[PDB]
Amino acid sequence: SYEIQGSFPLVELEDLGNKNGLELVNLCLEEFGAILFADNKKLYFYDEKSWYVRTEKQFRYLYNTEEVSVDTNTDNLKTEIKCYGKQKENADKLTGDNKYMAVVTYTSPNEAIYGKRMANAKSDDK
Amino acid sequence: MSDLFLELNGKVHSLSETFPGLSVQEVSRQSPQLSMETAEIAGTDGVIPGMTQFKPFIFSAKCNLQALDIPDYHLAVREIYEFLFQRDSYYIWSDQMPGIRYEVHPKPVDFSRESDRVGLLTIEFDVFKGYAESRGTSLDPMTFEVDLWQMGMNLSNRDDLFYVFRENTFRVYNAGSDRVNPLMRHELDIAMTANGTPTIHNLTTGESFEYRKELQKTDVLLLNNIYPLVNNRRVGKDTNHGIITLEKGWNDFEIKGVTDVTIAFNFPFIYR
Repeated sequence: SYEIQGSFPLVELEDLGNKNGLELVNLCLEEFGAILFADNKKLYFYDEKSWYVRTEKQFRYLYNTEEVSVDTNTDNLKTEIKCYGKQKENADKLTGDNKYMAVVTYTSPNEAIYGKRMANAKSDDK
Repeated sequence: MSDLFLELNGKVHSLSETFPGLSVQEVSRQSPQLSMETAEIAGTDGVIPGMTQFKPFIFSAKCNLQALDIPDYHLAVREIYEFLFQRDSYYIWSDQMPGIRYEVHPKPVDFSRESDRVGLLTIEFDVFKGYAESRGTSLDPMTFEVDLWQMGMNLSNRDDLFYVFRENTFRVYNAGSDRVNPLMRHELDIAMTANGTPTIHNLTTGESFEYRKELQKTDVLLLNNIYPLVNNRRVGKDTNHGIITLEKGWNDFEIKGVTDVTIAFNFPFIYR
């Protein structure tokens, strides 16, 4: 049995089905951004707001912690991206970005701290 | 003469009194175990030391048992083994320095049977906290009632040592051998009752604790260890998560933001 506790957006999907229960549950978690916790055979699906509960317990250095480690990676630090929408019917007859009705370049504000770091273009044809 | 007093499960026993045949010959303590981490840099001389710590040390008491006969010897051995080895730590002290006690766990010992009724032994106790402490807390009347000698002067006779204050600026005397720090799992309680928005400043150590809500005289703010409570409720989200530590000797405290303040410090002294 399943229970839902929270608010989630609508997601458009193609030919849903032909999968086991766990695959569909993982798909739900990845798409709707839910968090799954199971009371034995009863699966509760929360959102970020209703999952975490604030507590007065705290982690203090030299008091109840021994080794603290932070791993930081900046191999994928990108602040600019170019994306293309669907493809026009007269794609062969057209040239350049005119092949797509939707072409947009997004630049994050964090560029002001890191400069322009543009990544490989991603294409969504839907 | 000498004796060893053991406080356990809320009762105080004398080692020479619980077992009539046992007599404590000599009492001694190990030196503080200074542990240090050293890092070596290639191309440079010497080492760089990390933050020092104090490992658990050993309090030793050499004694002898003079039983009436062989069955008495075996019975006394069993009784001593049953009494000494409990599953929880207990406090010990000696008549030579009655004002200072150690919270210890028993160590393995071996009876050296010399004759049919005489056996020498050396009871060792692990002081696992790495320090000694006074027989009571600062607010405990027992602490300043038995004996306490510091730099050749007796603290049990000083009349200027107070730990309950009614003003906004005052001085608190920590008579221990080092700084009291709740982050080091030390015991330190601060109880306050006032009106307004409290703010406590330790100018000697330059520390500060502030509570960002109005307070009333019937509301008691208690800082114990690393947790502040208001009427026995954790309210850490409404504070600055400040920790107040007491340095050696006199610490100058300033209270701001409240009036009609009554503040009490309850903590035991720490001796190396």
